[PDB]
Amino acid sequence: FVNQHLCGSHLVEALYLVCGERGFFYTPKA
Amino acid sequence: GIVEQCCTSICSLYQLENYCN
Repeated sequence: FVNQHLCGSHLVEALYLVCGERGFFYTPKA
Repeated sequence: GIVEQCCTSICSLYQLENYCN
């Protein structure tokens, strides 16, 4: 589910599944 | 950024983990 084009909510969803309880930071303009 | 690496181009597990805390 990670080896594709991931945009918007699809990308945040991927970060969520991958990073787990560590959490993540989403910075689309950085 | 992450949009350039994972949205405009094909994403990867390697790159996604660069944004974990």
